[PDB]
Amino acid sequence: ESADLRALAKHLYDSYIKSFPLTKAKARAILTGKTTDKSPFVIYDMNSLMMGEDKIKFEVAIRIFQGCQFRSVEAVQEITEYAKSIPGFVNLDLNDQVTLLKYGVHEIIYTMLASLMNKDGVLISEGQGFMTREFLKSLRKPLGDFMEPKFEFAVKFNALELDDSDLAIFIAVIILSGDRPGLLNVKPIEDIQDNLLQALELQLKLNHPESSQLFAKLLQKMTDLRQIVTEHVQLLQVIKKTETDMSLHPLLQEIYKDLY
Amino acid sequence: ESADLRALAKHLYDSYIKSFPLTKAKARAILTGKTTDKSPFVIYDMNSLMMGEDKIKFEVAIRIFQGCQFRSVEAVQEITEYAKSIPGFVNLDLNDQVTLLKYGVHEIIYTMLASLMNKDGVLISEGQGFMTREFLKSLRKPLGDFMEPKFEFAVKFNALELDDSDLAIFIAVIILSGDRPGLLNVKPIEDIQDNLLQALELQLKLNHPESSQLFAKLLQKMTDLRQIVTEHVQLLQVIKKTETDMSLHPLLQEIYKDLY
Ligand SMILES: O=C(O)[C@H](Cc1ccccc1)Oc1ccc(-c2ccccc2)cc1
Ligand SMILES: O=C(O)[C@H](Cc1ccccc1)Oc1ccc(-c2ccccc2)cc1
Repeated sequence: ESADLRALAKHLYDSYIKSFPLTKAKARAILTGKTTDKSPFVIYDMNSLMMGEDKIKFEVAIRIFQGCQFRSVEAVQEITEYAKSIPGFVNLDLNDQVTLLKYGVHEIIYTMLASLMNKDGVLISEGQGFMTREFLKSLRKPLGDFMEPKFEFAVKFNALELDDSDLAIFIAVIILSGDRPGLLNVKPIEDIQDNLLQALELQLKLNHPESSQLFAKLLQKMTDLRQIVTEHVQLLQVIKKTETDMSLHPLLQEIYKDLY
Repeated sequence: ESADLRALAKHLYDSYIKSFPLTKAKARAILTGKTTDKSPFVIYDMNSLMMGEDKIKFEVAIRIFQGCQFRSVEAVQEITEYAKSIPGFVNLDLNDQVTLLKYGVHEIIYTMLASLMNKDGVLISEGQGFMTREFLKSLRKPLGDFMEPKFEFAVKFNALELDDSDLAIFIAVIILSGDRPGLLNVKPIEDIQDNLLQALELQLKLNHPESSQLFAKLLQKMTDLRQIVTEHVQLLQVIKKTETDMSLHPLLQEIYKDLY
């Protein structure tokens, strides 16, 4: 039933657009900067970082880690809004909604971060700035280990050349994964996901004449994301046990884990 | 040894001032607004909230809860910086530093929030605005329950009339509490705290001729703070189990608890 699968595709796209201010279209407009309006400021050394403070909405590694922490609090609200717009979702068991969002959230953060990334760096500060990969690599040891797996993921992911209409569906599919630990009622989740998968396959055929095997490749990427989440959690766990400077400890995370 | 206890008092005061941008002196200057420069905008109904968006750095209840979430990520860094400045602290076992900060942090957030509060409301947005207690009480049910215990604590706490020099020591004493669960080496912590307690008693005698029993009253307040943290955690735990709107779930907290 393809009228329905198309209507669902559009519905997903319109909520994505409402929920997520910084889209792939916006990010690529800057990176393909014909639109010189927002030609981004390039932070490529300590010098240009220092100059860039007087023209962006801002130990450099600590700043960056806290930047990630702040971004997570914002991203959760965006993702939660979008999740609620997925037909069927708010009708699920309250505990399953929680479970699905809990595991979906970081997988989606990295999916969307890739929109801002290429092999040379990442857009920062609502696209105002471009921070160089080699600049990041030159910083304090833990920073680099954190970013490089994400870059590597993003280079392979971006070579699939998805647009925002593609991403809306992919992201919904991720949320509606019926194999999350602790799920109570798996069949209704699988039902919604099966229908989302068909909507995704059809969308990819329509939007991509320049490639085949895009659907399969994309489903492999949902597995890769689970690995990236896991490596990330584990780097943080090494820091928690071994880092001697308390300002480099996550810590808010250690508090919510143990006290809350 | 009172030259030392005074030098320590000053050392603590200077780091407090470096670590914490918004002080009690600043907050009281606004609330005793002879300095009309920053006479705060009063959000006292929905109408004045709506007008106040066009003159402050900003469902209203969700905005407020996320505001608290953002503030926590900022506060942890301030508090960690200050903790490191307390003589003896960075020489403790790494695990004990972690433990002390983990339990100290929320107790200090509420201690300092009181600086912004009176029985009629709370300073918001770096003191730019004053949000009314009765306005908060009129909002969505969970909001009110969250704030009222903090107001009640803050009214009794503020009636002790401490200044920033007093607070610096009190806060250090809190961090250096030797009864936190999981501490490895308790005696060195107790040693530093005993000396901080003397510095605190002497400070209070010198700074407060208009009251006696201030030291005792203040130590009772360290126990009260533990209750406020506990009630807070428990309200969040009720929301996690019973709230049907996912946008009203903490959730970042649920993710760090279960996945990290
Ligand atoms: O785990 C998370 O929620 C975020 C996820 C994220 C990763 C990259 C961009 C945006 C978000 O990653 C973090 C990385 C480092 C830290 C952190 C913060 C302070 C001190 C040390 C590490 C916190 C979160
Ligand atoms: O627990 C915390 O870290 C903060 C503590 C805090 C409380 C008042 C002012 C500043 C900080 O309190 C929160 C209160 C509500 C929420 C929250 C966020 C989103 C959805 C529901 C609740 C998060 C934190």
